[PDB]
Amino acid sequence: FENEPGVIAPTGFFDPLGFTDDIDQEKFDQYRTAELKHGRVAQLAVIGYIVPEIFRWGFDIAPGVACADVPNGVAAIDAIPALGWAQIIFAIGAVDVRGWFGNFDIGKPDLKGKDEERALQELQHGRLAMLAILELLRHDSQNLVKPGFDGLDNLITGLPFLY
Amino acid sequence: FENEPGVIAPTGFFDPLGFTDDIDQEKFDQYRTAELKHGRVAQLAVIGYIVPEIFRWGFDIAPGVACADVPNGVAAIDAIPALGWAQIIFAIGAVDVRGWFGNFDIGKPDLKGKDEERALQELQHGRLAMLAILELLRHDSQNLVKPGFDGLDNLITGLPFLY
Amino acid sequence: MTTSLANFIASLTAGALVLSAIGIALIIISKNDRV
Amino acid sequence: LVGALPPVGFFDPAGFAAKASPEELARYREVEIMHGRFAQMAVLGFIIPEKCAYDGAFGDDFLAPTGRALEAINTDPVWLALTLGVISALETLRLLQTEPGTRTDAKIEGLGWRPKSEAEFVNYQVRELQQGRLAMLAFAGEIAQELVNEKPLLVNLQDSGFVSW
Amino acid sequence: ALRTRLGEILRPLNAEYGKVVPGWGTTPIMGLTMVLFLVFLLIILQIYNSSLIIENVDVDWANAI
Ligand code: CLA
Ligand code: CLA
Ligand code: CLA
Ligand code: CLA
Ligand SMILES: CC1=C(C#C/C(C)=C/C=C/C(C)=C/C=C/C=C(C)/C=C/C=C(C)/C=C/[C@@]23O[C@]2(C)C[C@@H](O)CC3(C)C)C(C)(C)C[C@H](O)C1
Repeated sequence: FENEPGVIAPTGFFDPLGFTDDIDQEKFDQYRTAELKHGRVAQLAVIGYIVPEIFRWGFDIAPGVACADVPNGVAAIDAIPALGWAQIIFAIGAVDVRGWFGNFDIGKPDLKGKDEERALQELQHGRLAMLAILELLRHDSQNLVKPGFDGLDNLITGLPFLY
Repeated sequence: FENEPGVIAPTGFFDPLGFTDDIDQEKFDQYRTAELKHGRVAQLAVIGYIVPEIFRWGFDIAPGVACADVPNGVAAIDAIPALGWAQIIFAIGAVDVRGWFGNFDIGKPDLKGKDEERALQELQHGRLAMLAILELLRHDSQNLVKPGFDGLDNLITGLPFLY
Repeated sequence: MTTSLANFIASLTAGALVLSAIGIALIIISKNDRV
Repeated sequence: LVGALPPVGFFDPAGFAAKASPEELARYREVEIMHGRFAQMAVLGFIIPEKCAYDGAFGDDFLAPTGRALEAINTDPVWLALTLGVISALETLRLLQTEPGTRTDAKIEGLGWRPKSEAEFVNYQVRELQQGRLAMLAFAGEIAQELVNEKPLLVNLQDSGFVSW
Repeated sequence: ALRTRLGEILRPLNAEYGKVVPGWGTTPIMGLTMVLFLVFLLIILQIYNSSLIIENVDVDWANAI
């Protein structure tokens, strides 16, 4: 291959382990769509981690009010009942696979000028979001399993001006 | 169409609402797959409802041990932690979409003789299995929301020699 | 990690050294007088 | 030859590459590769046992008071000498089995990975050279710091801030 | 030679008499595995012989539970 969007400049074609050697064009499409979906999820999840520390919603997710719920991160999954999580998961999945909502003709915008460059920028931002989500999950799990394993506080560290 | 497996004898071609009128073959295949999957799920689910009322394993599933603790009814969703349910759903979906395990060379030999008259039997058993849940579920939900709606006990009614 | 473990691993190292010395002698002498 | 990584490009303030036969250049490359490999191994072998002693995994009295990796010299001399002798015998085998100009090439060729593309091979050579270059300085830094301060690396870090735990 | 159903089922498992891989091959793995096995056997033998003492291991009749 070696001729596809994704090469930036400092590294060029980044295939050190030879993953894309004995494959045809159909498998690289699956690789690319998986990369894009993981990156978009990470891009959403960085903000989804940052924002719930300044304000909350006015809901109640059943008996336990959604505002001032469990502590933001990994501890928040246990508070929500499993049936609601299954509901949200299946709604997400229906929207994803079936295409209900999301795919709106008003969505696909302009696309008049640069197209091969904006996608590359989106991919780079997504990769950075992937790495940020790792650390974030690493910090959350490490501090939740044992309090004070690393001598740091303020969950979203690095940004002390928030919490 | 009007020429496909599914017709048995007592009624014949059951399409009163005429869903398949301006329909091609691909949507018929999709509908056939949907019916087969829903029916197989119901066939497994009726057994899954009936079995745990008498014997069960000693699984841990986190600190919430399943040894005669989690109820057999639809209330079992909230007893198990949500993350375990998510992992189970993801594994089942991987099997569902990517065919992991499942299809195997020892998968289904036989099939040398009776071929058309086995799929029809599977379909009929699945249809009656789907009618089962509706009542088993309806029964469980009605008896769970507030007991006393129906003058009975012992979830599965009609099998007094179980519980 | 007691003294017994340290001495055991040291004995393993010494045995490896002896075997290596023997093998080196055999290889060198065999390559010299090829035939 | 294959160095000059974009960070700083070619680097030779002393100009040793001017007055040098091609055989001398090949010898210099071989010496660099060997020193780099040994430096990487030594850095790892200082990092790991010190952490094992810090966690207390290897019982008490592992590397004496001030449990640095250099205490093995004065707590186990015979064993250190035996290790050095084994290494010397193995490298004597390497010397007597290899001709000049190929001293860095072990004829494995069937047990590793060795990526197919030649450009990827050159990139892997550069990566080996770079990690070896880093380890060569790291080893000397570790030796100097331990000899000056007489304290372990992680202990020094926890003593002088830097780290939080 | 009589042919049976079980014979036809198991026929593929006995069909490659004499097939080999040309010239050495996985022999170094075999040698390394044998050396590791020898080290393991020596360790357990010396533990049982009380010539190798390690913490929290007591070679004597145990109260068990
Ligand atoms: C019922 C809901 C549902 C359904 C039907 C689908 C269906 C699909 N998704 Mg999907 N997805 C969903 C919810 C759903 N998604 C949610 C909620 C997220 C965000 C968390 C994603 C994120 C996502 C990504 C990033 C990708 C898909 C992809 C796909 C497609 C193929 C992969 C597949 O079937 O899974 C197969 C499942 C696996 C192989 C399992 C992988 C192992 C993981 C890591 C286990 C993680 C378990 C973890 C502990 C629990 C997570 C809880 C919490 C973090 C959410 C398929 C159309 C892929 C696609 O279209 O391209 C190929 C793809 O790249 N999805
Ligand atoms: C990662 C998870 C995953 C993925 C990717 C798939 C992938 C697929 N499934 Mg599938 N499935 C899964 C898990 C998964 N399955 C599990 C765990 C179950 C059993 C609970 C099923 C049961 C199932 C059936 C019965 C059918 C499929 C079908 C399909 C195919 C198209 C539909 C689709 O992608 O979702 C599309 C998703 C939707 C349209 C969502 C529908 C809305 C749901 C029904 C609302 C439910 C709300 C309720 C409150 C949640 C209950 C949770 C809990 C109590 C069970 C595709 C191959 C269908 C198929 O092959 O033919 C079309 C089909 O008929 N699956
Ligand atoms: C003894 C170790 C050693 C050796 C033999 C070499 C050898 C080489 N290096 Mg090199 N290098 C080393 C260590 C070494 N390097 C270290 C530690 C770094 C920093 C991490 C670098 C960074 C470096 C760069 C960036 C480049 C080279 C390049 C080269 C090649 C051309 C340079 C030349 O003309 O001769 C080199 C000189 C000699 C062979 C003679 C030995 C030098 C004197 C006699 C030793 C004095 C050391 C002195 C006491 C400093 C002490 C440091 C202190 C911390 C203790 C050559 C093969 C260039 C190249 O080929 O790329 C195209 C190049 O671009 N090197
Ligand atoms: C080149 C770098 C280097 C050097 C010089 C040393 C040196 C030493 N290490 Mg160390 N180490 C290193 C890298 C290095 N290490 C790395 C990379 C790690 C990370 C895994 C470690 C982890 C480590 C630990 C955890 C420990 C040591 C220890 C030691 C000391 C005793 C070790 C010993 O006797 O092993 C014996 C020597 C070997 C196992 C080498 C292999 C011998 C081969 C297999 C023999 C070949 C077979 C034979 C020749 C066949 C003969 C046939 C014939 C024909 C040839 C010694 C000072 C111990 C100590 O107390 O000191 C701190 C200790 O507990 N090291
Ligand atoms: C982990 C860590 C940290 C961190 C971090 C990092 C790096 C986090 C990651 C940050 C990063 C890299 C965040 C990128 C965001 C990109 C965005 C928001 C763009 C969205 C743009 C969107 C949603 C576009 C929307 C469009 O609708 C438009 C406008 C037109 C439409 O027609 C079409 C579409 C849909 C395209 C701390 C907390 C900082 C410190 C700590 O110490 C360590």
